[PDB]
Amino acid sequence: RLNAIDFKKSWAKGLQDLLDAFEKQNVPKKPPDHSKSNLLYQQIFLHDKQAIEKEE
Amino acid sequence: MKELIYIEEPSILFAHGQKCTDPRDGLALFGPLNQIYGIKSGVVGTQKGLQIFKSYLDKIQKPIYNHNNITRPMFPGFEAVFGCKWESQNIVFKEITDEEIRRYLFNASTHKRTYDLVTLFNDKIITANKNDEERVDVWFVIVPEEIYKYCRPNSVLYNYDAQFHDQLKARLLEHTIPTQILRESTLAWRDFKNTFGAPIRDFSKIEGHLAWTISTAAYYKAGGKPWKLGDIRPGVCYLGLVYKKIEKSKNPQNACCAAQMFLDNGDGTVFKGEVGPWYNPEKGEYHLKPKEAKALLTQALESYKEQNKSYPKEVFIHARTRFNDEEWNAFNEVTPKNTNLVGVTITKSKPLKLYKTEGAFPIMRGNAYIVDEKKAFLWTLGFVPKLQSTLSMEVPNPIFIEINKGEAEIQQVLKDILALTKLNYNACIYADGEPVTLRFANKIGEILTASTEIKTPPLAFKYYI
RNA sequence: UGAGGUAGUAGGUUGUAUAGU
Repeated sequence: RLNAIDFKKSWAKGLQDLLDAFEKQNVPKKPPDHSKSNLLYQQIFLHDKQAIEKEE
Repeated sequence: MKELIYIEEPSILFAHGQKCTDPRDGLALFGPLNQIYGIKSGVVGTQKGLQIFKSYLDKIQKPIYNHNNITRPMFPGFEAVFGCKWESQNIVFKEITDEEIRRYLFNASTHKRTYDLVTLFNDKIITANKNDEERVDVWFVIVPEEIYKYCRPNSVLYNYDAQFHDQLKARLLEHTIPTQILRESTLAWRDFKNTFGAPIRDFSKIEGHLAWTISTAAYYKAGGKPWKLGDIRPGVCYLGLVYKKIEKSKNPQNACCAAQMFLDNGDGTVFKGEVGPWYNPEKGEYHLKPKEAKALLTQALESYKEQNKSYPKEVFIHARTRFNDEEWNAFNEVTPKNTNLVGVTITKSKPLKLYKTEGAFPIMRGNAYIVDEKKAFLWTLGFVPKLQSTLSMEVPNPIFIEINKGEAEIQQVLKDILALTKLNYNACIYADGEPVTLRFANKIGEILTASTEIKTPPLAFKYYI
């Protein structure tokens, strides 16, 4: 019944796709006060892992 | 009117059988394939060198970050990225007195100053490795500012090179001792002050990148493989030939060709070439006499047999200049009939700057250009979307590959080169301009052609960079 | 790490001091 999250051929893209799940979003556990710069630097500032396509 | 065919970035294999493009980010994610249990660091220098090395390693214990880490990624700490431990304790030190330094320095001749310093360092390493009951796997000597700035050949106030680390490594080849050279300015930019005040080796915003480079070099020299290559067809050997010129005074130095061999593993099973007085530099086109050609080919073949227990079905040969036909005639007389010979020449001096018609970033790395079926232009330099910045300055310049003889698919050699150019070990970078077998070619030629006393060097790679 | 700077050679031009029939 439930959706299968891919983790087979890779783990980083599977981890970010897991992060894309609702109620498990990019916000860390509804952060009350602090300890947010390190995780945003680690993950949301490191969003780029693949390429893109365009004609130039 | 003509297209620029792109080649995908080959992913390097990491821990748990997984792959990622960037070595820094994925290495922070997964880690090394085979962990070591830790190594002992032997620092050779002064008390100032002791305290600055201990302070720097304690600094790199804790996680440190660069200015923006899309380009220069994070350093989470040595234990947090490699697994093997590193602490200021159990570190062996060898005393380098100022009295020997001053007595050597007061001599006017700079060349014999280099001679006596390398003799002192080699003798102290020998007397540290031949009688000490402890064990050191990696050595980290420290050179201060005054020694580096006074040992320059042209600083104005014969069988050895003027520079230090080349002949230190060359004389340390025979005893199979791995070591690393660290400038004082490299790890002590905090107190290294010029006339203005700024650090000369301004590593402030990239102390994470410095820690990345140093830690990767240390883990390479430790014995654990940092990364391997993703896709390799069975039965191919990347024989990147060196033709570093040798200038040992007035004797016939001629050609001192060497090679690095890639068969199934990232490390290069390097076999030394001959001192080799043949092919007078009037004919300095850097060809090969047939007998040394079959010697080198047989060396590579039996290396493949001893490391893979089979015959290589294909041979890659890399060089900078072109190839003749008699050397390939001598080559093919010893090859098995099912083999294939490919000789690819790599050049850089060809001027070709593909300017960007409009935008804010130049041509990326990996966009190749095909001229013929045997020669092509490959862009191993420039922008990459993962790092989100270029690796070059102004406009990058591509490499020009050329299959001299032997039939092959140009896409196959293009992908092989693009896979080869992402294994830089001494510098922890995503990619470089030249391929790794050619980037390390200058280093291995300089080391193997600095001391003539070496006959059969250690063919592992850890004693060179 | 990429663009400038010096020595001089890829491969065919014509000046030295001999010798083929």
